[PDB]
Amino acid sequence: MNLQEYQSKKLMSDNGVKVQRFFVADTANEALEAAKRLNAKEIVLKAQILAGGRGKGVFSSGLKGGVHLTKDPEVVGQLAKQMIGYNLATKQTPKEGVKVNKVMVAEALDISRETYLAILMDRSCNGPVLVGSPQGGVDIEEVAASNPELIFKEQIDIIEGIKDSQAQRMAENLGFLGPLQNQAADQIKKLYNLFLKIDATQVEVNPFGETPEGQVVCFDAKINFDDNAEFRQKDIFAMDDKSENEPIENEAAKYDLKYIGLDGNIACFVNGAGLAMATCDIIFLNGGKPANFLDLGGGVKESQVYQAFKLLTADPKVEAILVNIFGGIVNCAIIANGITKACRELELKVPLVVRLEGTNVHEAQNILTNSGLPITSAVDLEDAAKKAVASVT
Amino acid sequence: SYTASRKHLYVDKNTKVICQGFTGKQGTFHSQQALEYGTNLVGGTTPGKGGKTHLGLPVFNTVKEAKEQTGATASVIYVPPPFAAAAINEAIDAEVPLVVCITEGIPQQDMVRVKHRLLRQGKTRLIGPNCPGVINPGECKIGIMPGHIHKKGRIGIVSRSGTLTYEAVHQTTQVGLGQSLCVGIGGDPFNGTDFTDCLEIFLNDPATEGIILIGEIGGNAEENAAEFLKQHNSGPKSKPVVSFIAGLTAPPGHAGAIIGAKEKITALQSAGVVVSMSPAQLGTTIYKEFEKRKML
Ligand SMILES: Nc1nc2c(ncn2[C@@H]2O[C@H](COP(=O)(O)OP(=O)(O)CP(=O)(O)O)[C@@H](O)[C@H]2O)c(=O)[nH]1
Ligand SMILES: [Mg+2]
Repeated sequence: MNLQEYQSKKLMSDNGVKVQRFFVADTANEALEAAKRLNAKEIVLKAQILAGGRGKGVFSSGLKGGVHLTKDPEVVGQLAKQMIGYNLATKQTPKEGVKVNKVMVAEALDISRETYLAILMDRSCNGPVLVGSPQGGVDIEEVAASNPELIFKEQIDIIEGIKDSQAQRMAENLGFLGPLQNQAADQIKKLYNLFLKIDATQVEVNPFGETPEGQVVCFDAKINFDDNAEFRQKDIFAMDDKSENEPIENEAAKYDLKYIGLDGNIACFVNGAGLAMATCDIIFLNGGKPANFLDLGGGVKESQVYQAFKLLTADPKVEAILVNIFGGIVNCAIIANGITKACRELELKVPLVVRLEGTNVHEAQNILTNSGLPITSAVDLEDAAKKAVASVT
Repeated sequence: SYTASRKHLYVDKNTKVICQGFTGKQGTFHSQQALEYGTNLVGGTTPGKGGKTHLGLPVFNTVKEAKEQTGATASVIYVPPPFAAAAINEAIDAEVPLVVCITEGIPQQDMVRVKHRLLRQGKTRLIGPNCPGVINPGECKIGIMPGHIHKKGRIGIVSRSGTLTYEAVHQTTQVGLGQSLCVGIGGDPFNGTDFTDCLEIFLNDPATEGIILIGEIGGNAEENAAEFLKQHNSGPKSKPVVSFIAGLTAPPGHAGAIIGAKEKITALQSAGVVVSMSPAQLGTTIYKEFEKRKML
């Protein structure tokens, strides 16, 4: 899970990390009301998108930058009108872009030096690792590829925690000299402690800046949170806007159903992300375009099989539903009655191709074939795919 | 080293299994399936229910208690995520040779700490978490995989995907090859067993003549598996390796990039792996590879 910048920034300040004073506005004229509310020597305008690369990204209006800097609150309302509502297409967004619904007006600070710092769990590094570079700001991946020697790594022992010798060494490799070395090392420690506290998979600060007054500040923050830790990060996961996701995605999540929309007409209902992708893969192989796949997860409950049909059919783009359940924890005959019951109780139009191979399949297929419902059973994955592309004629 | 515990991945009919989370909803169902399939399930554990009887088997409060009473050598975990990591630790403390954690949803931080200790010992071998388990067809089934689709055979299957593994299994049985050993390593980033761990066992198992590797987009696990096969599998006793990478048609911070299906397929092929582009042709591809090499 990912939060906006104005949400991560708050978490950082509450844990001793130095960040910029900020305000968020939903309109362009309100961004002017907030720019004046700062009482700032300068004001920074930052489009709020969960993707990175705002600096050199262009909007659908002509504005060449998701980030702008001005000294007069009157210019923010003009630039804010060129941000809110538009898609911001950057290096890491879809070519169509992402609609910008919020913008950040913050007490802008001067940046004497830009560095890159990141804390994340990395499989190869076997646990947390500090990743930093003195060549921070804007493109970090460019310098990471050109000059690998400018990337410094410090593997942190999850048990011992971050030691002083490690924070000092990283701070020195990032170029923090004089009294700023111990100040940066202290921010690195508080960042790592925050990284562990919020069950983050990645805390990325770019630029890990250095003001002329000698204050180490995190100017931009991108915190990625472990979805598995939501049960112990309730306050944080409540902050998830959910607005940047399709409404059906949020609706499927209500019933413990993960939805991934696609540009096709054959909806897919599968148990297992790996199988769902394989189902989509084999549909292309036979000329079809899957409209989406609704991953069911191991936990099957006859209530969500009823719902699953509801969400897929809610989208008019769905011209067919492919059910592929293989090796579930619940008996197939139980899923067979939930499918029929759902069909009977919902008046299904789109053709329905069902493949069941879990436990007690012989009875399940009989429940479907002898139901008098528009249900054609499938034997294997290839059969269901070929039968799904055929039903879209 | 922890690699010394690789051997414990190859369960057999003599493996005596206990179920952590025995009386739980999941543990009951899959424990019944394990007994009906012929697995030597000799009890389980649930805190506060030691002494009671469950599925005709004894219930214990702790894993070590169950181990000294039943001589168990393998353990399967269905404990919920908040306490599944501690359940793995309880088995490592008891020095259970093989631990299989089925539970999905364990915080990554918990598994980072678990794997930290796991790598510093060599007595316990962990499979998972968030995995379907391991099965020696006909001899031992530790996990959630449907048993009826398996049949003891000649193809060692390793899969990073869940239910997708069953497709490779069902196909290898229909083509008459069957499976020697099937291992699901799970879909979590921090786990006790990776591709190379299983490939090592396959390449040294006489019963395993062919290998199927099921993968998907994300990370570099498939890339690492390729490098492993390039050096150790290229030779006179090279065993045919087939693979399918899910998400070929799937659509697409900076720290992860600092330290992609197409790259995986090309990497596996460079090591000699025959990559089936269709998820339904894993059995036919390996079958014809056996035919090319006069292995049938
Ligand atoms: N003077 C000043 N400049 C700023 C301030 N905030 C951002 N900038 C400048 O604008 C740039 C915008 O970068 P930023 O939005 O943080 O990141 P990005 O362009 O999306 C690239 P990445 O995703 O890797 O962070 C900064 O690199 C810096 O040069 C500020 O408060 N004051
Ligand atoms: Mg940034």
